[PDB]
Amino acid sequence: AQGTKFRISLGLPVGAIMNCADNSGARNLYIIAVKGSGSRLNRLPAASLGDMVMATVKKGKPELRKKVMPAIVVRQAKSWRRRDGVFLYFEDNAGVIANPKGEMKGSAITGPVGKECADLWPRVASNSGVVV
Amino acid sequence: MKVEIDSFSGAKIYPGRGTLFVRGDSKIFRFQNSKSASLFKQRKNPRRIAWTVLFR
Amino acid sequence: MATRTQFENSNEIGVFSKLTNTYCLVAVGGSENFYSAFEAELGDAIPIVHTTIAGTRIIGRMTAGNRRGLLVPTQTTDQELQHLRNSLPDSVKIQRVEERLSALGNVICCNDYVALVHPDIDRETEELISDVLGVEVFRQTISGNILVGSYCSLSNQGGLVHPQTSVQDQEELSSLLQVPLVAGTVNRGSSVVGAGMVVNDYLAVTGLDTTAPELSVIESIFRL
RNA sequence: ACCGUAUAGUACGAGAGGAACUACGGUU
Repeated sequence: AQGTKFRISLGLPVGAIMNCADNSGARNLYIIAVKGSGSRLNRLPAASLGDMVMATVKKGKPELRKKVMPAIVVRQAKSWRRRDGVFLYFEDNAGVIANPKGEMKGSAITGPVGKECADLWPRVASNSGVVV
Repeated sequence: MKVEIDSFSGAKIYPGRGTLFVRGDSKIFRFQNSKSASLFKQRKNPRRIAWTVLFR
Repeated sequence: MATRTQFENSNEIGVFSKLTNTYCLVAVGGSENFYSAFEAELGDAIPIVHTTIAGTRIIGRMTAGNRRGLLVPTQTTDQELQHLRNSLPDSVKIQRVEERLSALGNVICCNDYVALVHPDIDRETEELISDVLGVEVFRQTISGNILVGSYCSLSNQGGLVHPQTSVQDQEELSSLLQVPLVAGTVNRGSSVVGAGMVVNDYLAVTGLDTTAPELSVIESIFRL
């Protein structure tokens, strides 16, 4: 994919449970696999910010529940390295559901997004309030 | 921009270092060092602290 | 006229560029095919300023502005600001704005006469916008979306809004913005017309995937 | 060992689609 432009240590593995950053109706997501990156650590597949991941909906509205959908990791607890050298870490781990095409709706994110991510998925960026 | 001032104490920050805090509403706080950040986390205000340049 | 291009393989031109009647901002790391899309029809007419905003290259979503002024997030570095002041004409005011609803480009939608803002914006900020852009500001929602700058492409000639916007809102918005408005899509079905294309009174740049019908509506409503 | 950019929306192709040499940035 396009260079993220920052160094990332994958915070999440398959099976990790994470917050769903949007108003799709899905509260929490389970990461099944990492698709838009490829399985990076492969034996225990790992995903981090900027990766596109396949997920299943653990918690949310019944319509959403158990749906298998694609998503993008917006934030993670484990730190990142900026070119400048500063490391950035977030409060929690979260992802936003995205479509097959690669769009968000792109109601809002709520919350800030990494510039690295916005660059990779412009449409998602096109709906971010702030990008850090 | 060429010169950087600590958004906390007010002292100059040596270039190539310091940390930047992201507010989430995209506000920015540039901290010269951990001590300042620690105080801020404390929820103290720099004006209150005598040692700070801002206060003095 | 109206042209098509891509930033890398992205059709969302509005995300990586900002176009007004007096200036054009483009992301710093674009390709020749992307830059040419503007250089080829703007020529030596108006300044084409390469830039980053807050260190990012999604300058189209990170800023908002028109011929008179440009609004940039607080996190805009002094280096980027100095570079902007130097490149853009003196008649345009560059002001930092402190709002956290979303990226400036999604919260604000404007032309040289009117501007729509996120409906939850505070009064102080709404006055600042009106002041710097020297425009009339109105809190609005396009087809329910609060991210007005993301669901509305506007020039002084016409405008394009979310494809589901009712005819009643279209009629009211036309009156409010003083330009013909039509619900439509860009880049083959996208309803995010605000991020999918950039446009001013004489040129419209959209993504390579914009269909024939979609490009027809564009050069027709923006009168190109 | 891989991804990305320039090459290039080019060669090739009715069209859909869609390379390379080389030079770069980065990841694992």
